[PDB]
Amino acid sequence: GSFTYTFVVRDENSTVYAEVAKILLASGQWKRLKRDNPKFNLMLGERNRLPFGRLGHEPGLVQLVNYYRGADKLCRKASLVKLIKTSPELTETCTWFPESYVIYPEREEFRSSFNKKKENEEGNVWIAKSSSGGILISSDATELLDFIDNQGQVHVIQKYLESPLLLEPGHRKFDIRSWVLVDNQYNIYLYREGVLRTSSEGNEMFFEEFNQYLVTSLNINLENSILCQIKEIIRVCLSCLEPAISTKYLPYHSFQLFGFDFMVDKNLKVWLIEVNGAPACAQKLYAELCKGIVDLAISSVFPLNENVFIKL
Ligand SMILES: Nc1ncnc2c1ncn2[C@@H]1O[C@H](COP(=O)(O)OP(=O)(O)O)[C@@H](O)[C@H]1O
Ligand SMILES: [Mg+2]
Ligand SMILES: [Mg+2]
Ligand SMILES: [Mg+2]
Repeated sequence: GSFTYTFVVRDENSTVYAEVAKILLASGQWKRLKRDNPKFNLMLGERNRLPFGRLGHEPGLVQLVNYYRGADKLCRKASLVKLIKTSPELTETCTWFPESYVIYPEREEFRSSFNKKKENEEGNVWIAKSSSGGILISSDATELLDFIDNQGQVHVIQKYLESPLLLEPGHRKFDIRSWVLVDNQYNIYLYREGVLRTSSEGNEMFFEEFNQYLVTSLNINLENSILCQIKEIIRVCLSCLEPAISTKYLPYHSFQLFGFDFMVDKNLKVWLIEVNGAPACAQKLYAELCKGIVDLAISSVFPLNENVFIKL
C-alpha cells in the first residue's frame, strides 16, 4: 500500500477538475506534474481535441483520462440527432426527444414535417440551434431555413415546447440539469442533486425546495414522475453509446461526467434538451460531487489506504 500516483492538468479553466486536483493532493497520495509530462496515472485534459494518441504507450504505466473519446457523439446537438435517428432500439422507443433536423447550410423532411402540421392545425413553432457555437424561435420555415445560411454553422431546427410546466410565484420557466458519471467499467451514476435554472417570465432551484412545489401546490412527487423518467433517457442514451466508446480494448482507461438538461410540460412530461461533456456545477455542490468523481471514478482504478449516486 502507500503508493504515490501521478497526474497532470491540461485544462485549468475547468473549475470541476480544479476542485478534484485539490481533493487529489488532499490525500497526499498524488502528485501533479508538468503539462507535458508523459509519466502520468491520470490526466485531467482539455475540453476539446484531447491527445488520446499519446496514451497507453508508456510501459508499465496505467492511465485513466477524464473523457471518453467520441462521447461528443452524444454531446453534439447535431450528432445527438443522427445518433437517435440511427439507433433502431431507440428511434421507435424515442418519445422524449423533440423532432429535430440538421440543415446543411436534410431540411427537406423539415418542411415536409412542417406542412403536415400547418395542414392539421396545431403547434408549428420551432427553434434554430447551433452545433458548438445564436438561436431563433420562429414559425415560418423559410424565415428559418433562410436564416441558417447567414450563420454558416450548420444548425438544427427543433420542436419548441409551447406548453411548459411553470413555477409559482413569478410564473417562470425552468430546466433540470442532471449529473452523470461513467467510469472505466461503465457503471452509470446519477448524482442525487440536480438543479433548476429559471428566469423572470434567474434563480437556481434545488431538488429539495423543488419537490416542495410538486406537492404543496401540486398533486404528485419528485420521483413518482420526473426522476423515474430521467433515470431512463440517461440510461438509454448511454447504453446506446457504450458500443462506440467502450475502452474495453484500448491501452488506457477513461471516465467522464455528463450534464443532462431536461424540460417538463403541463402534461407533466419530461423531454431531453442537451447533454454536456465538460459541464460545470453549482458552488454548493462542487465539494460533495468532485469527491464522488474520485471515490467512484478515480480511486476505483487507483486504490488508497483505508447514497449520493444511483446505478442504472
Ligand atoms: N426544444 C426547446 N423547447 C423549449 N425551450 C427550449 C428548448 N430548447 C432549449 N430551450 C430553452 O433554452 C434555454 C437554454 O438555452 P441554452 O441551451 O443554454 O443556449 P446555449 O446552448 O447557447 O447555452 C433553456 O432554459 C430552455 O428553457
Ligand atoms: Mg476514451
Ligand atoms: Mg470528465
Ligand atoms: Mg479496474
